[PDB]
Amino acid sequence: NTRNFSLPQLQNLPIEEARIVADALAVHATSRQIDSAASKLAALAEAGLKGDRQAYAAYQQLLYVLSLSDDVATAQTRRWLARAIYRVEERFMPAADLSRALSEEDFQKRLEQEIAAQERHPMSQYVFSGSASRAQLQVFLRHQWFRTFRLYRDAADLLVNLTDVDEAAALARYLYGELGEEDEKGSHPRLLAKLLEAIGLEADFQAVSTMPEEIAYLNNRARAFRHAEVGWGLAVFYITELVVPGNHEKLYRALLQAGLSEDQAEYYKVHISLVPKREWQLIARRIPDVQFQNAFLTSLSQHFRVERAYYDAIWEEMQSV
Amino acid sequence: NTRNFSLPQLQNLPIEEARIVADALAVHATSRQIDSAASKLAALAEAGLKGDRQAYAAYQQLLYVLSLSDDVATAQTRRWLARAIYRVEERFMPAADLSRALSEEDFQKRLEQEIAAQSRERHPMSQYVFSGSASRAQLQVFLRHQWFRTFRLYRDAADLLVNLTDVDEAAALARYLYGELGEEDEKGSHPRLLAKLLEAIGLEADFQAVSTMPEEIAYLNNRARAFRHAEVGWGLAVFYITELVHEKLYRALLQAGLSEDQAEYYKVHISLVPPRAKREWQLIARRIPDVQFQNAFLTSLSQHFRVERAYYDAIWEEMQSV
Ligand code: NI
Ligand code: NI
Repeated sequence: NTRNFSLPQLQNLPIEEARIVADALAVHATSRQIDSAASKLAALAEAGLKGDRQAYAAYQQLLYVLSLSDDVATAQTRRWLARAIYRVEERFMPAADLSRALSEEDFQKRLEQEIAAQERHPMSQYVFSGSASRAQLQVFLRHQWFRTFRLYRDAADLLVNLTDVDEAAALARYLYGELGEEDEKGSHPRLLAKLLEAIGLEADFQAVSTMPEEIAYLNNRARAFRHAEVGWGLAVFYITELVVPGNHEKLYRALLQAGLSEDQAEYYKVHISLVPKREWQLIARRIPDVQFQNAFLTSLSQHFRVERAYYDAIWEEMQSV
Repeated sequence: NTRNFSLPQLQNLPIEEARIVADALAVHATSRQIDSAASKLAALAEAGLKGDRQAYAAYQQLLYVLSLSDDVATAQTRRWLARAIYRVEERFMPAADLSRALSEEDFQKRLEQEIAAQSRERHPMSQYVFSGSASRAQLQVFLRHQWFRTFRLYRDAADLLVNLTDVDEAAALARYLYGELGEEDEKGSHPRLLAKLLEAIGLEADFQAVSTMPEEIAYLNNRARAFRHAEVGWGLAVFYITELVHEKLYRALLQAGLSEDQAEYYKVHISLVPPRAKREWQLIARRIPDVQFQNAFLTSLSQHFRVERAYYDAIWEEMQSV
């Protein structure tokens, strides 16, 4: 099916830029049609980020179609257009702006300070404790699907930009584990699908979010993993790998409490185990470079801002059911 | 070093078009500059493909810089410009042009015929090495070119992985990449294993290697194009002929004086599992009934063979000349 292909999604977006983008993605699009789309998308992002709420929603939805549709025929042009948007977004976000590199120590300290200081979101705590209702746990898991199901593709984009063969090898090991090792039935998306199904939810591999904060989270994560300055991607990769085994263990026990079997909750179990590291040298190697430090730190801050708004919205939805 | 970065490479190319390409790679390149570069590149490629031998050499040199340079900052714009060239190349290349899909039996027969016509095992380069006829110097020639084929093959496979939207299919390419990059130990990646072999015969294994052989450049440009193509039939064809369908070289190296450890690169690829038995074959088998897939696949295979033959011929001529 084609529900998450670019053209069906654009046909369903009742705004002027939808046809402009569709024309730019057509097989015989001209350079003028592509440039017009890029200009207009950049202008739209700028208005949104300046406070035009309709322009914000429109550019976010368009970026979601551009960056995350599954019709590979249009992927190169879609990513070309996404960059016109990313260039604007990156001008608006608070930048680390270091004139000189932090010491390996002040750098590692800044990371600890960001992390620890501001995972005990009141929602996580509610779920960890075993207090969530069926409907509330279903809300949580529907959103877990969106975060998990195509994470491996974002990691693959970083793999492509790691020119050093040993560094590519590290990402290839990550991907191999994430996709089930020798058995694709055990890929992490498929593990999570088994869990959703155990609690009466469908796990749609063509899922398209309608939650603004989830869209912004997925859009930011794809941007970060695809960025030509791999500091952006390494920041998201780092924080995900560091925090997952801990959250996933508490989620595992909460799910058992909820009446899921050990086999049904396997998704959360496997992360306690496989993720606790070798990938750290990718970061440690680059720490002396201030430009890597600026990208990494800026990316980390931006990730936290979008993640916080996303978790807040999930908590709100859970509270409303 | 920046020997395989785009701008240093363009500086070494006396071609007028090289100046306009370099300008399109600037941080603040305008749409006008990038579009002008794309038009000039497409016109150069077209002239070359219509028999202007200088234009042909020039566009291949430019494509090699665009598609295979290692400065990631310029990669997105470089690949955008490479596609302007690719569209021209695909327009001029001989194509399968099936109106109706072949049955799987007839598709298989055509593959068998194409492979038999290519007769890779009887190429003079191959026979010369298999027969123990190569001196140390001729062996070095052979291995310097093996390096170019091997050292970044995993990256072309990664491009295909990115274009496989089905999670099960991506999983298959991830298994391939894992094996190619040494599984749990990066010291055992296949490029590193080949590096060990080059060193054992007194050659440097340069991860920033830049070819000066026109036929090698054509071969690498084509392989990258095929594996990056949005129609995965193109990349599946090259994956098939490379990985689905070394022992003879392994034997020849041992009989020449190399140890099993030095020649490990060729041992790890020895297999007797038929192509249809490999799990990756299902990527192809699933798509066979689609005529658009067959056309991409058979076009890609035919083109790959033509560039591979010209390249092996060129290596053979170099080996005879040393
Ligand atoms: Ni996982
Ligand atoms: Ni290999």
